[PDB]
Amino acid sequence: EEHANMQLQQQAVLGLNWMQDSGEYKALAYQAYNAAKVAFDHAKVAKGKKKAVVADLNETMLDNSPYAGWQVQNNKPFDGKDWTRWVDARQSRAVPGAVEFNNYVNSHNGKVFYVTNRKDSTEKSGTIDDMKRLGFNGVEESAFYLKKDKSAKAARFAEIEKQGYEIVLYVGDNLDDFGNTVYGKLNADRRAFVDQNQGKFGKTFIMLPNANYGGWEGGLAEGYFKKDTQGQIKARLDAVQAWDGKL
Amino acid sequence: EEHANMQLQQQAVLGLNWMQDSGEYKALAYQAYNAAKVAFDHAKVAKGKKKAVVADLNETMLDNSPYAGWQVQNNKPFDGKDWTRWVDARQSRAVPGAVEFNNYVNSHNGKVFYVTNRKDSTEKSGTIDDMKRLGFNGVEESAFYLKKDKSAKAARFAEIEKQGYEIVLYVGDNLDDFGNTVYGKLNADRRAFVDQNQGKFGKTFIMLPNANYGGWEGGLAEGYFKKDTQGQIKARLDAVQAWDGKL
Ligand SMILES: Nc1ncnc2c1ncn2[C@@H]1O[C@H](COP(=O)(O)O)[C@@H](O)[C@H]1O
Ligand SMILES: Nc1ncnc2c1ncn2[C@@H]1O[C@H](COP(=O)(O)O)[C@@H](O)[C@H]1O
Ligand SMILES: [Mg+2]
Ligand SMILES: [Mg+2]
Repeated sequence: EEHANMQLQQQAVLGLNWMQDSGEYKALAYQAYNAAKVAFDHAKVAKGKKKAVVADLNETMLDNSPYAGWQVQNNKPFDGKDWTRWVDARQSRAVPGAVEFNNYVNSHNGKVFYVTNRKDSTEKSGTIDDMKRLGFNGVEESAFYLKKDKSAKAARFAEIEKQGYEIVLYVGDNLDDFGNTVYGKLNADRRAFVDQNQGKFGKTFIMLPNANYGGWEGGLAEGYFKKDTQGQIKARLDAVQAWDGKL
Repeated sequence: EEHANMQLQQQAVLGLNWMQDSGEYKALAYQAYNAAKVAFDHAKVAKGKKKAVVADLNETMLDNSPYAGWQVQNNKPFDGKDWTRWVDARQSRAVPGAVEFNNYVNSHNGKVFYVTNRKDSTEKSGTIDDMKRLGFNGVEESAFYLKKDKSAKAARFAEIEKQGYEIVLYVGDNLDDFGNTVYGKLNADRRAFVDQNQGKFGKTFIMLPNANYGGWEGGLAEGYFKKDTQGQIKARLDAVQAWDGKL
């Protein structure tokens, strides 16, 4: 139903306004990247290791909010085929602070590797073109670990380590950017992971804000991503914790 | 129109799910408070000054998300009279990391002052009761600078300084928690303020995420808060930046 598609996408509007328009969102991005630089400068690695930083791309270093805007305007639930066209459109923006941090790491005895679920086979060319245009240094193909057969990222982290790197910090907007332990899990387990790692945030796990999509969306209900539009609407509304209006 | 009230509040749903349910939101809160502790420990003040930390309350140290949930369920635009009842309900929660940071400052030669737009005359009793219950130390009345006649906060910051304190850092979810220079201004000016202070974030200005309300909402359009429901809906949708769907 077009009506359901409309309601589902309307639910994203206020968070999208916040991400696209607010100074507060920018401040959170700068806060993250300022903290990331401190962590990078402090980091020491094992003898014989090279210093690596692992960075997510979407909503961490690259800003895809215009795709979300298109979803709102056209009542379009997420579809990977539309996403591929968005990537090919080569209109990605940079998250504030990301280029400066990236280029600083790469010029100060580190290497940023991009571990991202943009698709290696169909989305790599647009990604690399946009990143060059946006001012990122170090965007030769070998810096990229785009999605091949698995959305979970831990195996790609391991590939980087096998190449003689020690990963000194991770940057992401999704907890699945820090490992696999809550991949595909519901939000209670994901909150628990965060509590179990409280001291790492702003140090070795650097968070960017994303109120629009992610593992937390699937985390709203068992089988969320396989539900139809009406089911996803219901899952979102059922997750709401509300005051009963009483004292 | 009930229909417009419904649409307006539906637009908050996804961001509310993110704030209420996601581990990512918790991680951002921990990141902020971890950074705040580092900044506090590093801070040195002028000879003869006492160390103060200024903290916002709502969506910085106190979590009022159930009020937002009630808005969604009842199609209720924000109303200060409803807000006062929410405060009186004494069901506020704590933002993750806030109590620990607060109590650490207060036991390590600092004092946290709460500069907040909860209302001094009608909302103070519930605020203090909730904070005691939530585990905050240092919540005697004199630690509080609740709203009296002005929503802008700079004058209250000045009161704190007049009492012999040097403010070493500010914690907030709203740029207006850092001063008055973009109070009542639109989002372009607010983004500019952030760019002009890029290096302060995560150091002397500590940001918490709030995708649900704030100065950025009013910042969406001239006279936003005076518009009717339909006008606010239009302002939000008009602010959306969308991909045109082309290459
Ligand atoms: N709104 C959305 N809902 C679900 N998946 C999305 C959405 N937007 C993007 N994606 C996918 O998630 C990936 C995230 O990539 P990254 O954050 O770099 O790992 C994208 O490349 C898309 O395949
Ligand atoms: N959704 C909302 N829209 C506008 N104002 C709000 C909303 N929720 C709360 N407020 C007001 O903003 C104040 C924020 O307080 P604080 O963040 O502590 O300065 C609250 O005490 C309310 O008076
Ligand atoms: Mg991402
Ligand atoms: Mg606040």
